[PDB]
Amino acid sequence: EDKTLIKKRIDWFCKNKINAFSPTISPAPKSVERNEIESLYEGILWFVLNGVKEIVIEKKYMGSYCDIYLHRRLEDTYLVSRNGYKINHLDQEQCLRALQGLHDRFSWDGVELRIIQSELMPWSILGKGLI
Amino acid sequence: LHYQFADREDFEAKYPQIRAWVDQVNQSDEEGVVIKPRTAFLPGMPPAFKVRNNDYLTLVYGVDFQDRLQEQIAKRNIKGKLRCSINDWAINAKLLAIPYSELGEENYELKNLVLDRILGEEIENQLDSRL
Amino acid sequence: KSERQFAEIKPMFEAYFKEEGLDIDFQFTDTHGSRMDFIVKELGMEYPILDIGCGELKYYRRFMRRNYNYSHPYFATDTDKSVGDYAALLKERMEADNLYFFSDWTDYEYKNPVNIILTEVIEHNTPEAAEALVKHCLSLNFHKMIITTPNSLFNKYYHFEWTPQEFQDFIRHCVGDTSLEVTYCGIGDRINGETPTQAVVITR
Amino acid sequence: SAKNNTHHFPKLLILVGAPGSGKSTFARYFIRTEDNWVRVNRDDFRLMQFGDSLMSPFYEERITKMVEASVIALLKNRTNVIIDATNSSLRSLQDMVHTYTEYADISFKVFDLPVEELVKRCDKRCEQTGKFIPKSAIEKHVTQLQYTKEKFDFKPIPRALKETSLTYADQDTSLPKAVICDLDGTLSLLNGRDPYNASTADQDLLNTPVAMVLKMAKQQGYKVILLSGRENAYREPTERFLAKYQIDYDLLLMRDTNDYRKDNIIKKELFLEEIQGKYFVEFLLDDRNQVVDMWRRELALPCFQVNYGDF
Amino acid sequence: SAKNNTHHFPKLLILVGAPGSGKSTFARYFIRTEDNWVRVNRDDFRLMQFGDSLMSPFYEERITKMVEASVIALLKNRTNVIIDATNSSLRSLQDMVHTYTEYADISFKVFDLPVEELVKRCDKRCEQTGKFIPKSAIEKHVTQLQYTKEKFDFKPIPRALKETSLTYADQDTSLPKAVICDLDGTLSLLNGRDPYNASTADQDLLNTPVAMVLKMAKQQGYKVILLSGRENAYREPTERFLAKYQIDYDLLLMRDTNDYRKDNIIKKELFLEEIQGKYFVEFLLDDRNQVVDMWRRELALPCFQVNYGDF
Ligand SMILES: [Mg+2]
Ligand SMILES: [Mg+2]
Repeated sequence: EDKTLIKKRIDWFCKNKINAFSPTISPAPKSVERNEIESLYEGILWFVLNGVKEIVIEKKYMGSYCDIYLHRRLEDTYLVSRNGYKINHLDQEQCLRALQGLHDRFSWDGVELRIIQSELMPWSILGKGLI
Repeated sequence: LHYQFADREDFEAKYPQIRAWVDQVNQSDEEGVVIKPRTAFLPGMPPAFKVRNNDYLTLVYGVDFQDRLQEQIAKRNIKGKLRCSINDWAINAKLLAIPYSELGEENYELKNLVLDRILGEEIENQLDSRL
Repeated sequence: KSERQFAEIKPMFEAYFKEEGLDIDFQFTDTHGSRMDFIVKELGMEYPILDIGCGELKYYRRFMRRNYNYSHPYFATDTDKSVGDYAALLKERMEADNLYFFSDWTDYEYKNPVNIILTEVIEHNTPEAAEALVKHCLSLNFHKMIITTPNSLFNKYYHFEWTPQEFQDFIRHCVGDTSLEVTYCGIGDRINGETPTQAVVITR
Repeated sequence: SAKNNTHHFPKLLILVGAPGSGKSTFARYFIRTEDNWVRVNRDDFRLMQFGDSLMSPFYEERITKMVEASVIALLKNRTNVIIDATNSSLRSLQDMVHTYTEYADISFKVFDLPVEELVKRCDKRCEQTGKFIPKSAIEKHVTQLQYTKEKFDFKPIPRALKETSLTYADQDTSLPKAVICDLDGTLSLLNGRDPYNASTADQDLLNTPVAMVLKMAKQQGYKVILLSGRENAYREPTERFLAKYQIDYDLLLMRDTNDYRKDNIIKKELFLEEIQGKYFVEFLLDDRNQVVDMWRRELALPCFQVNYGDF
Repeated sequence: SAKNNTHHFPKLLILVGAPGSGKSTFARYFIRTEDNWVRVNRDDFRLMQFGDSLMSPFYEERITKMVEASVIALLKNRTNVIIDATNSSLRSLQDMVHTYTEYADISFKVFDLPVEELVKRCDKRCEQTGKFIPKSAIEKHVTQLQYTKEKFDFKPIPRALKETSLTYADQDTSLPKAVICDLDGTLSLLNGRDPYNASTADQDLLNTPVAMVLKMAKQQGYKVILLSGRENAYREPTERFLAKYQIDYDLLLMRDTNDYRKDNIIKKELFLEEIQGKYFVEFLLDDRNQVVDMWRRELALPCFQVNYGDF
């Protein structure tokens, strides 16, 4: 929280051309009734009573959250973490190769870059997260 | 999964199906399940609610988890994490709304938006670590 | 945690070593804190002080204890240019005040008497370079100077490190035939008459 | 030394740009990450008067006297100040540097971005709230900078203090030497008396050091002139006071009874009708702020202030 | 007479009330319908700093120096100020009357509203803007008033100039008589020289009138003591200047070379080590504000200010 560290962190957030930043995600409300501390039921219900009736349910995967700055020129693609951080400490080609499965899913007609929220596997290679 | 409910008692009816489905999300890969609204960003809404299966929770909370359940449940309080998850996403909307072209070391609206996010990281970091 | 918790336990420890040959006199404050007390006690508040190798200015923040009423300037040098920046960062006003930092000895022009603190600075550069510094200080208009270096005969309980003989020969070469009063004493826990840091009080 | 005595002073930062150029938005990030800084802002002063935008020429000059009184109060307190440039021109930009450079190292950041999407960020700042800024009013501003950008360097203006070379009025040295001394609050200490009711000045107290300048001034060629703002009605509680304290004097000049004009101008008028050109004043001894300015600034004489005025 | 020369002074209206009691809403109608009035408001100073409510002790302290700098600048200008009371707690409310009573006829309007109509417009307000005031912080305030309401009448309290009677320190009169004189800006007009680089001071100009005070005081028992904040390094362009003008003196005291502390505190230290107990000071002649404040306020000596300080 030292002013000079925040400042330079941000300076770098700006140079590295980062344009997004993850949220933390809350568990669903507990249900004492249903004897569970994060309740599937009470969670979707919460959305309902708040006027949201159209919802999705993905599977959360054991991995690190990363934002892929998927440049059309696949050489140019870099990664940023749950914080405002360029992911450089990885061999940019093994990374890029795994990233190419993805790359070929798009029409890149006048599209220079797609910013994509993703999980990296295993949680191992990047940070550790729970270890 | 994709669902639109319309009224809270439609929700009641399809719950047991939805409950049965996430019930199978149990393999070593999976933190559990996540619940998002169809629209990714809405006013005052959180991006998601996680609902972690008992096996994964056992890892965040420790091996005595089931034996200590009513305890932990009573201790559980998401009201603060939920607020940050909500504000956090609201920042991201604004960060994304900033044009990629304009990202740079003197976009002092971007610099503000970030400092904001950074501050809210220091806040959300003091919360119950197991959320 | 307290000095009267300590006072009650000290006899027990001393006795333990007495039947192991060793005549130990324990002190509560760490070795550094003993040093700081000795100097402050010895130098007092009456002349402005010159803190050579002042580092993080820990000696500065001691003389500015409100209790003491330091009614003088306070001169400081470190050749280490990271300290360089720190001092200049109290032209943030955080207190200039009476600080005067200098890294070039030709920028120190005060001609009235000072007291001089040279703590553990003479072994974070060479003995030839130590002589050069000490010899300079003894030329200056000073009242008391205190020089502090470890006593190597103590290192047996764990740049260069000097013995009491080695240190006393160093002071003699630097004072030469000038007319000073030179006094030695140990600082810190005293095992068989030997302490972990040794000191001089040179007086005009 | 001078090489080696260097002094440090608060910074004043001036934000020059047309509206929409990110003056505020920058300051918002600035005072949060740099350290000894308070922002002063004209608009926010308007809101105190419940004005949304530009108000009466009344409020407006008054709003200013508050703004500079604040920027200076902060600067004097060795606290750094950031402000939006006022008019964004040239000459008000000078008025600023004039007013404030005694007090701080002045520096500038210009926000010079184009007129057509200065409108595209002024027309997205003017619908969160209300407002409107015509692409006329914003247009006065973009070029007004462009001319003053052209004839003024926006690089630092280090604290310039400036001494007024003290030059006294030219007195005809042929005249006799004399010193002039005030009464109320200078030679005669009121001690709870009424300022305006000088009827009990016969029981005032004596400001000894001043008395001792007059008692010494006459032990030399000096003639001692007493010049009081006391109504002439009270002249014998006065030369009772004078006699009581061995304060001998040549000439007692006093306010016409029932005059009541402010005591600056009746003392100055007295000086010209009763003293000027007819005596030689070495120096004057007075006390009240208002009057000292008068002697010093208007008539350019040596005037020694004995205690505090500011009334 | 005196009964009929009467003077009038600006009004200060202080608005005493709980948050929600309609303090603002009154001022909005007041400064629009009454005539010579400007509002000062603390919250708005916060907004300048981009904080919505209650900030760092840092900002908050400074904001006060701004508020007071503003109320007074306005008051001095013969302009009426309406301001919200800082609290209801008697002593901050007293602190206000201290601060501003030299300057204006103070008056008060209390906004005494019952506790639950105060929440019912605090929770209709706190839907309006972002702010919030709980049903805790309102009531420390509502009852706080009902107590300080009881032990103070919100009576008008007309302008008070309190004349700190000029009382000098008590000196041993048997000691020798002496006058003390500053150099830079007092006996020596530095005239475009560097303030701090006094190496060329043998070509300064003579403040002729001060010289004629020293030249007169030495024509009596007075020892003439010069006490300059100039470095002793520059002592020989200095007694070059002095002899040049036959300004003979008994004792020249100067600043230790390489000292560099504020020039008041080295002069005070200079005064006590070298003058006190050994002399009787009739009066002193200095120039710089900081230093005259020292002499007068810290040491209670007669000090005659020769020209303008404020540097
Ligand atoms: Mg007067
Ligand atoms: Mg001066």
